[PDB]
Amino acid sequence: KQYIISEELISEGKWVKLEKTTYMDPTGKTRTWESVKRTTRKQTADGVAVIPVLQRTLHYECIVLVKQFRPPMGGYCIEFPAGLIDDGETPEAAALRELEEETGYKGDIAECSPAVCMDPGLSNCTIHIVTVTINGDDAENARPKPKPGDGEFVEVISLPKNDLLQRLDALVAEEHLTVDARVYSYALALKHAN
Amino acid sequence: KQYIISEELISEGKWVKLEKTTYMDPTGKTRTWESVKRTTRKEQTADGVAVIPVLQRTLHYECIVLVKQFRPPMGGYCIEFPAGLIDDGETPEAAALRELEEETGYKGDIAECSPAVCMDPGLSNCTIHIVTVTINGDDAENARPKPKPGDGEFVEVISLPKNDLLQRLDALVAEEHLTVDARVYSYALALKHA
Ligand SMILES: CCNc1ccc(C)nn1
Ligand SMILES: CCNc1ccc(C)nn1
Ligand SMILES: [Cl-]
Ligand SMILES: [Mg+2]
Ligand SMILES: [Mg+2]
Ligand SMILES: [Mg+2]
Ligand SMILES: [Mg+2]
Repeated sequence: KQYIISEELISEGKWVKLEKTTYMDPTGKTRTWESVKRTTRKQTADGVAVIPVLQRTLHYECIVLVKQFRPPMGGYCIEFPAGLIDDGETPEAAALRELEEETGYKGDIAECSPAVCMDPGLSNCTIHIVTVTINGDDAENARPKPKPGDGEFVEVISLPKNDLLQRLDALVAEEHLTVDARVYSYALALKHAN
Repeated sequence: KQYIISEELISEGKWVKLEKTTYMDPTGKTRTWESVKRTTRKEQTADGVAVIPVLQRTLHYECIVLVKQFRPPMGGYCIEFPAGLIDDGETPEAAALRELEEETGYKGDIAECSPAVCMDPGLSNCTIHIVTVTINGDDAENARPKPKPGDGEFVEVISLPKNDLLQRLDALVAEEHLTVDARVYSYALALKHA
């Protein structure tokens, strides 16, 4: 019943553009929407985000997250490791790459989502969420070597999976950080399960 | 270590703007970022709310109440938690209960409310509160709930059992052209991983 008629470019930067989308509403009346798109997509999706489950024997299972300065937020955020998928890279390969770059961990793929939307009222941005396990007892994960790209500046924060939401709430209370909505949604469901 | 130096307006729409952010990197070098922001945030603790609505009915498994709508940025239909922007002077809890009623018909009860969490922090400053709400599906108020959509809102309700949420979302994605929201997928994943 609803569909795009046309798009008008409002403004294009190097990395993002602003568009005005004309669409047909289900009554048959034409309407407009201001939308953002990245300029970088080719690709199943813009990005991957990695849910990294760090498994060490005789330890709690942890979820590995990253803290970075985020210029649109004007502050530090706690997020799943993540980045844009390179042209001709599969989402799986992007996930293992980004996790290795951002955390130094070498992980194994468990599952991969379809493309999911980031903020569909605002943007067309999509990611694959990739669940990866990390065998923390393997020598290659003993002293994990994070390889920042140019201008990345990433702190690794591992939190126990069994208490994730409480630990995130503490960091927020004590550290004036912003938690990512997908991290927080995952932490919620861990508590809400059963 | 890192902070904002300046924020230059590039293009301002009615609803969204593009900015050139200048910031200090942790090597002490000045850099830039193209950032997105809404034009609509005043003194609210966040742009918006998304509601995690847990429908509870005696001798039923608990459902997560989701909504499906056309999203012009995506050029298609999306399945999301019920959500909307916080009106000026409105509390996040009031916004969540109001949006839930407007989008689904249901009258909920507040369970918990997150701090402001970031939607897509590499792209935008957009934040929400994630508000968990229980819906007493045994109350006659919630028997034959009718959405009260606003002008240009056209929302379908989809309630799926919590205990099978990921597979039920996969089956919807298998059956039509639609995208699942990354917060919903995240939450459905954690329900599986717990
Ligand atoms: C980022 C949201 N953009 C919007 C919202 C409403 C309307 C009418 N147009 N554009
Ligand atoms: C929406 C992403 N904006 C960006 C990304 C990278 C750089 C250097 N600048 N701006
Ligand atoms: Cl897992
Ligand atoms: Mg990244
Ligand atoms: Mg990286
Ligand atoms: Mg809405
Ligand atoms: Mg609404």
